[PDB]
Amino acid sequence: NYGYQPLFEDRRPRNIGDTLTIVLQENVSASKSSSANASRDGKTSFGFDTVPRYLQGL
Amino acid sequence: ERIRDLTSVQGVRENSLIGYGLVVGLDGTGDQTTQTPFTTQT
Ligand SMILES: CCCCCCCCCCCCCCCC(=O)O[C@H](CCCCCCCCCCC)CC(=O)N[C@H]1[C@@H](OP(=O)(O)O)O[C@H](CO[C@@H]2O[C@H](CO)[C@@H](OP(=O)(O)O)[C@H](OC(=O)C[C@@H](CCCCCCCCCCC)OC(=O)CCCCCCCCCCCCC)[C@H]2NC(=O)C[C@@H](CCCCCCCCCCC)OC(=O)CCCCCCCCCCC)[C@@H](O)[C@@H]1OC(=O)C[C@H](O)CCCCCCCCCCC
Repeated sequence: NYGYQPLFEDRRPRNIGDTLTIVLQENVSASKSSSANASRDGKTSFGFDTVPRYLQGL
Repeated sequence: ERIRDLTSVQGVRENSLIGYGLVVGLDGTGDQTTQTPFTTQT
């Protein structure tokens, strides 16, 4: 090979045949949450158990 | 006054070149490699 080569550079790959080292160190994490609620409660009462003579009509 | 002393030609122009290098010798007095990591790396 007659190609020029720098002395002080970091010897990065530059041509087709050059080799490079890859450190994967891949780490991905995704999360998703959702919630919903709805509560309705009702309860009504009414009773005499004793009615006046004048109110017995109703 | 000559034309050359007060005029420049369109095609004639200078350019700036920059580069990084190392200097050896110096009888000491060189970079402190502890505080200059790029020197040792180069
Ligand atoms: C937002 C506000 C808007 C305004 C709203 C207006 C009022 C909106 C309306 C509210 C009133 C509800 C109407 C109920 C009667 C009715 O029409 O709808 C019925 C179906 C229900 C639909 C209602 C959906 C509304 C939908 C909701 C709408 C809401 C908006 C059909 C029906 O008719 N079903 C019917 C049938 O059943 P069956 O199907 O099986 O056959 O027959 C059986 C057997 O009949 C009984 O027999 C008895 C003997 O056996 C006999 O006694 P006896 O003496 O003879 O012995 C006895 O006679 C008697 O009461 C004898 C005598 C009693 C006098 C005692 C003193 C009481 C004073 C009491 C004074 C009241 C004080 C407020 O009378 C009356 O003078 C009644 C008083 C009149 C007051 C007038 C108000 C002046 C304003 C005074 C104002 C005061 C100012 C401070 C016989 N009673 C009857 O006939 C029935 C009827 C005879 C009508 C002739 C009298 C003149 C009416 C003249 C005109 C009336 C017109 C309305 O009386 C009533 O209650 C009428 C009540 C009217 C109140 C309105 C208030 C207006 C405010 C005005 C406001 C604007 C009944 O049981 C059954 O009725 C029952 O069960 C009813 C039960 O009792 C009573 C439960 C009440 C609980 C509250 C409701 C709770 C319900 C809630 C859930 C929905």
